Amino acid sequence: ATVNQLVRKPRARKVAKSNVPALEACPQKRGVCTRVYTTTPKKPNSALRKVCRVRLTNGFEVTSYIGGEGHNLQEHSVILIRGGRVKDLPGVRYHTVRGALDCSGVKDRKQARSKYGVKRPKA
Amino acid sequence: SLSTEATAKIVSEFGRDANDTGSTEVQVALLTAQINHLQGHFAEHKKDHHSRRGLLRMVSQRRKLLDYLKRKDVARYTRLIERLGLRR
Amino acid sequence: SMQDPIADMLTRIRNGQAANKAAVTMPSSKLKVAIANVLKEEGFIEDFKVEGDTKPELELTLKYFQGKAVVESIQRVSRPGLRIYKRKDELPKVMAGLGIAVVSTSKGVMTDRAARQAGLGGEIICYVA
RNA sequence: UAGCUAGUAGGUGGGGUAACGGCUCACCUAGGCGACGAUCCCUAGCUGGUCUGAGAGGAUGACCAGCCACACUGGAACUGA
RNA sequence: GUAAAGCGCACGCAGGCGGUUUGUUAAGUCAGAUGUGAAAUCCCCGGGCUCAACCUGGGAACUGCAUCUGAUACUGGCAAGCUUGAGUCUCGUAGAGGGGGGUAGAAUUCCAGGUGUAGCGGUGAAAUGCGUAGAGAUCUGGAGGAAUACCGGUGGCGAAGGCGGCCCCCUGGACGAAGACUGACGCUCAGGUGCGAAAGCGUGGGGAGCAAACAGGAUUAGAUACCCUGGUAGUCCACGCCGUAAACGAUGUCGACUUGGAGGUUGUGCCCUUGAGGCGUGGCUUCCGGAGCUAACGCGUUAAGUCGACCGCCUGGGGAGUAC
RNA sequence: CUUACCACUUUGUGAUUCAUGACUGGGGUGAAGUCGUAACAAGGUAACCGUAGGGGAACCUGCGGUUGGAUCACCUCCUUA
RNA sequence: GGGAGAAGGCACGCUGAUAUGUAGGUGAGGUCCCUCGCGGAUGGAGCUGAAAUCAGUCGAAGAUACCAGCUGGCUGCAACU
Repeated sequence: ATVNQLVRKPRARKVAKSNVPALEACPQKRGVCTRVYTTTPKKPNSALRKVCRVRLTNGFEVTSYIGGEGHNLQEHSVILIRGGRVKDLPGVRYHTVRGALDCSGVKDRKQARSKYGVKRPKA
Repeated sequence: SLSTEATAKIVSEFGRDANDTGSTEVQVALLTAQINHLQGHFAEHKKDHHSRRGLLRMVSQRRKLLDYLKRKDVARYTRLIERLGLRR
Repeated sequence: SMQDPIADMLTRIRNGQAANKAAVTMPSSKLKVAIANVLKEEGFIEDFKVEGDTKPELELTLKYFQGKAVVESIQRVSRPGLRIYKRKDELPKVMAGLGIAVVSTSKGVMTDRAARQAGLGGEIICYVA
């Protein structure tokens, strides 16, 4: 572009936006679950993945993933959520922090323990 | 373009006694006499667009040589404009 | 219209140099002569004359070290509009000082190496390499 | 978001400040500002600095320090340097 | 260029840039100076706390602003020039450049009349149609309206879209050959105003051919289509309106520079012009190809090479050239 | 007490922006739904662009435009030809 | 062109001053010109005289009576007089 032309209407760096709407641009948020859904994934995978719909404190309502191999979660329970885009599930951009609030952790992991929320077994 | 015998008359009257061709006043007088001739042509020939392009070339050109003349001798320019009857 | 004629002067020299011509001719002006004088003194070009002084032309003769162009490449920097100016200490080193910048200072058109010994900044015309 | 503005714009003279000044007035007179983006809306205390980056640049204004602004909300004056 | 990306094309104000010479001023420009750029947080050299973080002394930094002093190479200002740039004059040349009027032939059609008999027309084949009320074919005469064979060619002209009978009238642009004249009047261009293939469009005329829509026939499993028989708007003129395009070279303008070959085409210098021939120079134009460039194809002196100036434009796909 | 300016308050009118609504236009997306192929092979009528017309829909059709189409790709051999 | 008098709101008496009645219109004698008197210049008597601002003042109310449009939103029909 001409230097005179760039004087007249300057370069504008590419328009910025987040891949996590809601939260509040901060790493955690609480919400109460409104519904829990078992749901299927998009096409090369076949599984039955576990999801909750959660109403965040801020009054956005978002669909959040429930990691790990067991969950005790029920509708109308308070859980803490953290960003994370689940590639398979339509519209799921957030995860539940298993060891926080009434989410109650994953019993019996012995390896990736502090993901999820498992106390040291030998303490 | 303007008639050869008329052209001899134009150069004679708006040039000096050296009988210039290129002098700025003389070019403007020649354009003007052609614009006035053509302005009679585009009375009847309303929809002639390709000759109108040549008209806008003469008018634009004169307009440039008038800028030149006013940057040089303002006495000569103020004189020329009224002697050829330009504007209001 | 030929908007910068010193830009043209250098470009004849590059195209000259590329096509293995002995000599390159163009209209002259005092600045062109002064530039050729630095190039001549720094050895990029053998000689020049100014001739047809009723309506000038400058012709200069190129050098080929051994089957390969003496200039590696030459570019204009103080192009119209942009007009880059350098302070005495800023003064740019072209190609680890193996090139030259041709620098219009108030003590004349000169090479950077000598401009630096002089302690005098100015307008940076073109760099050679 | 392309027109905005008549105490606005200029002058004259009176009142007013600690002081210059439509600061305010009453004559006057018609301008001023504006695509070098006025006006209108959205967002924001500002800076030295901090982060980042080879640099240019980009993001930012925790803390330390300087200035501004606020003091339950809107408004006013007093006393006093 | 084809990946997203050049405005459809022009003129042109504000704006950006400005051949060449001298003088001069010294704005930008650079060099020096002084005041300021608060403090620690940065940086280098020190010091202390057992090391470090940390605290800390001195320098440098804070690239800037400011005024005084200087320099004149550059660019700006200003004054006077110069002439290659750009403009201008006479003489000529080529062409479907534009606009307005007239006119001629061939042909499809229609009406009129003569002859003349049973199919004609159509396709892959067919049917609908037209025909025994005399068609088709064929001879004569008239009517009308559009187009304007061959010539026509990679041709030519045009800002682009575009323009082909012939004749006159008005008029634009280019190019040459020599002489002369003005003397930077230049280049580019946001906003802007201007110029349309096409179908569309308003009002008025016109309607011969073609022909969307529409109909009938056929093929098809359908078949709103292909093919066939008809046929309206339209196309054509006059004047006015939104300015769309694969509006192209998918390539923005102007200018400089950089090995050629073979051809078109038009001015033009020299030749017992003596082989549709030889030498010289400009203008446009086209196929080929070298250096170089490009991812590649490919471009290549008419660049997509080497660069200059100014403008447009692009920033993953869909959504969307859509919504508001 | 009094006139002066002045907050709150009031009443009329519009703009903007967020929420929101019977309902409906168009878009996205779904581990072999219905109907027909439209494009890609000159894709079985060359494709595409523009604007009018029509249709269930891909689309067809008139008009003008391009190659971003490409098939034994004609011409003076005539004596071989 | 309109809708539009959209809607909505403020002001309004009397008296004094600016001016013992202003601006404005009227144009006497008076003075001068000349084809020379139903004449022109002419100066400005008396006459008439709008509206404003500024001050004051009275009542519950100053278009005081009479005489002066009820407004706006959605929508059927028919261009309209």
